[PDB]
Amino acid sequence: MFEARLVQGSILKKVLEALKDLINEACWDISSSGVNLQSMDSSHVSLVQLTLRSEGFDTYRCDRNLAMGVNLTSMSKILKCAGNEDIITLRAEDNADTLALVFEAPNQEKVSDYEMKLMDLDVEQLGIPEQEYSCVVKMPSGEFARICRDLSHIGDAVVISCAKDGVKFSASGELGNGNIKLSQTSNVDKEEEAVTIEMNEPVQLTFALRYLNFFTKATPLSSTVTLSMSADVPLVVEYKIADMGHLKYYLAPKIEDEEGS
Amino acid sequence: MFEARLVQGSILKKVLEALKDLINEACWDISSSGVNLQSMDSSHVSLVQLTLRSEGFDTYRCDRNLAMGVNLTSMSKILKCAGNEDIITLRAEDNADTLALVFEAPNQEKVSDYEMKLMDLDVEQLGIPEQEYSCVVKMPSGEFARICRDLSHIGDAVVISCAKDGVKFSASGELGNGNIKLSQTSNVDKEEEAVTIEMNEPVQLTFALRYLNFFTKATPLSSTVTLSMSADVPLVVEYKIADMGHLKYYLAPKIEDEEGS
Amino acid sequence: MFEARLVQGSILKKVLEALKDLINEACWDISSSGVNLQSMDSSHVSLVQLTLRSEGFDTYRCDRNLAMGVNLTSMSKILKCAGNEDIITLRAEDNADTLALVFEAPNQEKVSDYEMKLMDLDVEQLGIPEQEYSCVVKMPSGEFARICRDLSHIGDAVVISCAKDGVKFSASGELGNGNIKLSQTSNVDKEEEAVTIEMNEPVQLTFALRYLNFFTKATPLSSTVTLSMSADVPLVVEYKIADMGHLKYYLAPKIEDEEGS
Amino acid sequence: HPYYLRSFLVVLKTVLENEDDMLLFDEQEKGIVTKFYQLSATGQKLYVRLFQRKLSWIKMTKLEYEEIALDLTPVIEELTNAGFLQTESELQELSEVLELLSAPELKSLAKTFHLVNPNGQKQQLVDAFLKLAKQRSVCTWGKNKPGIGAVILKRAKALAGQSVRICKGPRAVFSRILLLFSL
DNA sequence: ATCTCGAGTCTAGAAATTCG
DNA sequence: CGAATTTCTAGACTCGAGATCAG
Repeated sequence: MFEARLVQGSILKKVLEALKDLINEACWDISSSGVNLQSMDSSHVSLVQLTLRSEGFDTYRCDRNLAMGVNLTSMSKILKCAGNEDIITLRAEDNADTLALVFEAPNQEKVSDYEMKLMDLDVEQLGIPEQEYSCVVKMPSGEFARICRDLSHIGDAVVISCAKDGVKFSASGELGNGNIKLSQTSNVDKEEEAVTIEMNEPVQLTFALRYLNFFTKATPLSSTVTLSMSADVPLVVEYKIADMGHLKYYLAPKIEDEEGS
Repeated sequence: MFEARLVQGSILKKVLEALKDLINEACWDISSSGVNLQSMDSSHVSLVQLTLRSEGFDTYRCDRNLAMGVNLTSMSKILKCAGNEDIITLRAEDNADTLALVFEAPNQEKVSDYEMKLMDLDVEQLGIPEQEYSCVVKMPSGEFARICRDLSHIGDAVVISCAKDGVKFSASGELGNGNIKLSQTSNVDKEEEAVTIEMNEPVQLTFALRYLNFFTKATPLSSTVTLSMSADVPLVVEYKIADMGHLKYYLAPKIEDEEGS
Repeated sequence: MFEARLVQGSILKKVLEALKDLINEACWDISSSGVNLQSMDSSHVSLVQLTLRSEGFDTYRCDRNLAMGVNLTSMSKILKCAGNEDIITLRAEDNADTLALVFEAPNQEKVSDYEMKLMDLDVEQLGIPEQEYSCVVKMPSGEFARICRDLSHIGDAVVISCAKDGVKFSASGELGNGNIKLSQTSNVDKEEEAVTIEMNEPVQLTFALRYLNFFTKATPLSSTVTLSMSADVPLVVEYKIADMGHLKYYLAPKIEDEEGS
Repeated sequence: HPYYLRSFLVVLKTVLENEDDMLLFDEQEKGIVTKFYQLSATGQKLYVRLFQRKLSWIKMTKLEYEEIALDLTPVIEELTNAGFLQTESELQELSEVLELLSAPELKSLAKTFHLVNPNGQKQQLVDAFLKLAKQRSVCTWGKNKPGIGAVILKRAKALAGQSVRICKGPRAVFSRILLLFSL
């Protein structure tokens, strides 16, 4: 029987909000290591991964590895009902088909108990080979969200072309063409304002802006996006879930020949 | 000649906001003791009442008993145009079909004079028979509103179990079922925190959640909401309008056989 | 070539927000004196004037007079993407083919570059005359916006009449008739929170509420709005653009039909 | 005579000719067709069209038959008293009224009664409305028997307006002749 | 050949969350 | 704590889907 007690319900609320508009069914792989997820999107373009180490949960216990097919929209709707400071207590028992969420108010005056209905999903595993990237940038999440939102109004395909002084989030469209450019900073006391870029080889790619706008819904999770890209390799957008895990988004770069026609 | 000078316009604004989304027309009964509204709902299942007393009004004068049919939507639209610090001065001439609203200002530099066209309504007199109630529950209005809003997502019917260990709501739908329970308050002396429950006989009923959501629109009126119900009698939801009166709602419990279909 | 460096981008943002819902295409008569814009609206009922003196800009260089016919909706769309603390650097080459915007940031760490496609338009210059006015009223912009918004809920015919001690805005719809009177006060030291009326002869006019609601979109530009009118002369609504220039709105009075007969 | 009528009159003529046809019909079955004959040319043609249409309620505003009469109301009364037609006065079933209403009209009624999904399809609204008639009421009408569906009926009938339907009696009896012609 | 209809699709305005 | 913002929702728009038909 599986029981997890997470003190910070805001983390789960934000995760479910981030995943609600991109994935509808997921295969929650639960092991002794911790909660895991891997389910490429319904449009079959973008891949999403999630990890939650067991050390993060205040109380964790699991005997046998499981596999839960949960409707993400229903889970998001259920989690929206929970408050911002409750203690989520996910629990599944034996071989039932019910997910039992329990929310406890901090003042022990209101205990909410909810129950779900599991569904069977085919366990499809997609290989994730580790490799080395060319352009790796660590930069504030709010800046990335603002850049994507601003460029969504002009065009629909950014051209990330990491340059000598910094990134070059250019675009194009019928209205015109916006060439945004942040300047590299190193002498910053805090790490929330670092825009450090590490290069080995030059890079220049193309991506769909709708998928980037979908990706940036996970801004509240952290404040340091870690865009890592290289030649003919899917882009990796990674956030740090406090000290619990990471939420990586995979997006294959668009083909320049597609824009020709 | 009717002339009522009410210093707090916010009370009237809140009352009209509460009554605007549930009621279209009402019989604005007036007398020498204060406004006594008693109107209907279109679906013919919920009954509302209002008992604005006379001592609360700063100045009151009423020569003869009057009955007015005022379009509630129109009155709500007119009241929305007034700020939350004006001095409403409802006044109606004898058989003139005009409800001359007058809004003053705290800085006496801008006054507003309005007029409305009265309507002819078939005054149906209903005599509410007073009766004893088994379960009497009073709790903060915010908690009740949040509970109803949370349970609206899951299902549509709420099974209130007025148990002596703590009121326990329950709703079951296609997405699952979720039950929320509270606990009695013993040490908190604040009136906006007590969850005191009164018992004479255990009860268990079922009501439509849409009507409860409509009822909870009067939350800003007062912090404490009183619930009274018994076996096979309508539920009474009562809000106290300061020292000026009260606002009661009525709802017909669902039949158990209705859930069979 | 034309280059204008404006420290306060919020002024341009507010101006474009004001002009976006009333005028679609306009001609910017650029000269050494400053920026000019006269363009009757699409419905050909109201006229909009604008002037920004060259001394207002931090840096200004205009060798020759041009006429940039640009799309107002697209300009508003681009300008919305800029922050409220940027340093806009509108630029255009002597070969009039494109408009460049060089949005910056206060931290000189992120710059934005944009381009636009100009259009060729028939510059129909209308020479407005300079006439005196009978009733001139200056009063806070917030009060005017609130009055227009409140009256829009009743009818579509405002009957202004400078009464003995202030204005007498009067609407008359099917629901009722609402009279609003402002008390003339001048003893207040704060001239922003003052209403001053100067009479030369009595006047009573009529106007359309939709156009007044459209006009009131320029509220954040300035706190005080000046109204001037006379017999059979269009109403003048003037907003002072800080210390740079002014933004005038024109509206021909409604023709009072022989409804009494 | 309009084209559909003479071919229609042919059916009655030959059937009334052969002596074996009326042997399966009783006296009142021969009397109802007799009442058809004594109807006027205007009255007879009106019953022709509604025979070929599906058996359902039809709004009065939806018949535009300029070839017979610009104003059909005097003609409808002629069939109304004869028993060939029935008017909305006999329309008492809730289900019949709800399907009679148009798609946008039903949506407006749903908004007034605060339905769960006011912007659903026509079929989902009808069952919800029919289900709503089974709910209880409050002291608003006392409590002897809910009868809330009666409240819906009066509101729905006013929305629907005037309507008529072919009476089954004349319909069933008159449907019994055209088939034996096909043999 | 004639006709109505309902159903999916897209905007602009009202309401809830948040930042200042 | 009001204004601005984003998001959710009512309303109008365009088009596929019945119903009838004539032989």
